Amino acid sequence: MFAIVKTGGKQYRVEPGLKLRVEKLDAEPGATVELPVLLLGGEKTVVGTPVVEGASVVAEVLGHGRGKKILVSKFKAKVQYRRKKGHRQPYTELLIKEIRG
Amino acid sequence: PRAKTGVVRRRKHKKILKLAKGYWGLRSKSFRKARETLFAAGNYAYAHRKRRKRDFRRLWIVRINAACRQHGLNYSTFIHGLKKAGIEVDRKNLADLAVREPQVFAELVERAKAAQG
Amino acid sequence: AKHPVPKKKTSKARRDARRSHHALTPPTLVPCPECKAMKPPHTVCPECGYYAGRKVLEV
Amino acid sequence: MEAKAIARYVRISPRKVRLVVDLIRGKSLEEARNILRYTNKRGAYFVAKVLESAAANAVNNHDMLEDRLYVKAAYVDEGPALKRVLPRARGRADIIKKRTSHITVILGEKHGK
Amino acid sequence: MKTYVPKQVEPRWVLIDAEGKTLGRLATKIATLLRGKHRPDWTPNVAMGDFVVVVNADKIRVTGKKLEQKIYTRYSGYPGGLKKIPLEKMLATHPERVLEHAVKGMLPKGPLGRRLFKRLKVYAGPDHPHQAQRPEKL
RNA sequence: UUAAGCCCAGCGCCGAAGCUGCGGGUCUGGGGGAUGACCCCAGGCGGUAGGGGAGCGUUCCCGAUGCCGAUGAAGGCCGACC
RNA sequence: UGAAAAGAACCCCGGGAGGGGAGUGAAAUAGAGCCUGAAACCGUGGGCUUACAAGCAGUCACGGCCCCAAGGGGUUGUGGCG
Repeated sequence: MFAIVKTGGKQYRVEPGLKLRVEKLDAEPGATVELPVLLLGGEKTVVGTPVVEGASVVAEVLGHGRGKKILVSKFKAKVQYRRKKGHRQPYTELLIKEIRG
Repeated sequence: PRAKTGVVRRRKHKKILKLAKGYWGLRSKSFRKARETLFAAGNYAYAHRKRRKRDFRRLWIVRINAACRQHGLNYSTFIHGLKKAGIEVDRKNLADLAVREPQVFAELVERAKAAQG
Repeated sequence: AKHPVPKKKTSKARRDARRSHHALTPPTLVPCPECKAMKPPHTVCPECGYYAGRKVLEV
Repeated sequence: MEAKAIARYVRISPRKVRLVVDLIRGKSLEEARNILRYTNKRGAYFVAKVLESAAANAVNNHDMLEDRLYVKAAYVDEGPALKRVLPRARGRADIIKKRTSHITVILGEKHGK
Repeated sequence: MKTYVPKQVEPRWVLIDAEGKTLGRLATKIATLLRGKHRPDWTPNVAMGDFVVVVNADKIRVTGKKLEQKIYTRYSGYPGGLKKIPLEKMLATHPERVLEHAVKGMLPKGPLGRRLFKRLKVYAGPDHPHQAQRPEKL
């Protein structure tokens, strides 16, 4: 099956079981379930119909073994006598586990 | 109490050096030729992360367009055909459908021209 | 110390680059009759010598 | 296995001998001998001697057997240079550097099938 | 996170000629063709696109008058002369180029656009003694 | 070259570090408030000369008749870890 | 230098110098202007990479090759920006 959900002002297409980062969510615990909106069924032998925001109730079932991740970066602005290496952004990641469509 | 320079500096430099490893010449052998570089490298990355974003914006349009052009229509027309139809979707990016599962796209195209009947 | 002068330290690159053609060339020696030693071509080496021509000492 | 030599503080610029040396890098001891024997340079007489001794060692010390050995590797390093003053016109005076070299040579056994 | 990459394709050529057209108005479309700008599996860094072949060269219309009005400076020897050439010349004295040039100044400047220009294959035909799969496009 | 030029109309895309979206940071304001400085809300956060506020390291003394220390100090050389 | 000369007998290469074994020592990359031994700088070996391409030398992006595997390192062929 196919599918396209939106999260964090961004929209991804998911399948029947997988995921990566998505951006911090109040899903406080790791072992928890949340369902994000959907945008295009998936065309498979189950459907293949989109529509206006596709707010047809149906959504994706997502669990998630996460923990606010981070990452290197180093943002060094620099003009001239002006240096500001004063920046480390790791950005909080939120790993999810897509379940069913 | 005389506070010698002692170690401090050496370290302060090794750091910047590591950062500039693999660079061209003294560019990666000079406690300062390195520095100067790491500077350009500074904005370069920063300025680019800003570019990359709008880099793919375009990088996609091409696909979309050079994809739905096969069904006799302008990316221009196409899009409009959606806005006035309804579709906070596709995400110039997610118009990856035009490639993977092109039938998914097809319906969209026909869906598109529809709004302009 | 005067007029024309280097305007920049030459890069370790272009430095070596300039030497590409410096490699030495192995001498050219050959079997040599009598002794299974070596001598360069067209040469009388002080060991066996030549024929009709002197050299070192032999018997 | 391998037999080393190394003759330090020779007194000849590195660049200068590196030349005769690269001329024997990896070769039959038997051949290099001839080579240096007829290579017109000064390095010869130096790398000669050394390479000749690596041989000795190889035998006398590591029972490697002459006939089977060659030039595993060899190279040369800068030694501490001797600075000297050179009277220059109009009393300028410069420091000439009588450079110095460290010739290392390591034999090795060729094969045995 | 996503991605969108194409594997090793298979150069699907094209034979073409609309000598009833205006070079340029044509050339573009040819260039557009050259680099895979139509084929929705884009990758400006790859080098995938049609192997375009143009036959029946010249015969090309060219709007208003270029009776020496269209000059080809293009050549600058080196000592004092920048040899100029009007259209008429190239047409008579071996044409083809006429279109060729029109294509170069449409293909990107890098070793790629350089490589892409290597694709284009124009002749003063008809007759393209060089094909095994001419997929004549309209 | 009935244009890829000029003038008069119409619709639509493109497009910036602008404005929205989602997340993180920080400083002021107002309240929560069983103060806990622990969370909401609303705004601000380009920057030379300057002004103001926080911090990080170096040597030394008190802590030391102490505590680490050959089961390895100091310094050095590496590392994609925290 | 080392706690201490125990400072390298003897054999081998070499005119010598230097070395290779041997031997002392906790340690000889502690062997004598010898603790530790940073950087510039000169080398040997290995990995990736270069002989149609125009550059403040980097940055962003894909792709390939080389050491551990829903990841990382190293390199860099095009492309974008400088």
